[PDB]
Amino acid sequence: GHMKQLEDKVEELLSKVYHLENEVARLKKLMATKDDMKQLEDKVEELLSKVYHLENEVARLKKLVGE
Amino acid sequence: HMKQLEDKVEELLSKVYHLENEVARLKKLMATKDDMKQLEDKVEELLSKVYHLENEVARLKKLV
Amino acid sequence: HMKQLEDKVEELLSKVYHLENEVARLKKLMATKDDMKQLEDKVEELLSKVYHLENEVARLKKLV
Ligand SMILES: [Ca+2]
Ligand SMILES: [Cl-]
Repeated sequence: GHMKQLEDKVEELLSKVYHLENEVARLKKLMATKDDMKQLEDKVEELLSKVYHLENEVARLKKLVGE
Repeated sequence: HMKQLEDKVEELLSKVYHLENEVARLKKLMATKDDMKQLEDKVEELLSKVYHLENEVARLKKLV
Repeated sequence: HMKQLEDKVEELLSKVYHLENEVARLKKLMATKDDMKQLEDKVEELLSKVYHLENEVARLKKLV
């Protein structure tokens, strides 16, 4: 009947909540964070400048070795 | 029996409230694929510049 | 009292459907620990190769 329908709906939801809990637990354990990324970004900012300076230094040497 | 059903529904609502809070915390904290790809691209661009510098330096070394 | 229970069940169903869709979205967007580890290792490669080139360039300059 009507109580039976409501029980059956709540069974469906019980299962859905169980699965959502499992999925969220997983995302939390697998998540790389914004902060982790910013830490690498900061290192890449350093290296960007270093590679540019190296390019300028190698260009100067090439020209020198050129005469 | 209705009480026990009403109790189960309130237990499930409580778990859903906690999940909503957890999801919002995830969204706040998570790095995303697009931004990781942007950074990885920049690293690869730099790695390619370095590989080319390595070859130029080698060549210069053989010239001297 | 059945109406009270029906309305709580409606709150639950609606909130669960919303969460399902949000969790699906986040699964597609969220970069992982493993992804970050691989990018950390690429940046290690880059910083190590930069340092070696810095040394090789300083040496070559002294030689010239
Ligand atoms: Ca490593
Ligand atoms: Cl470094």
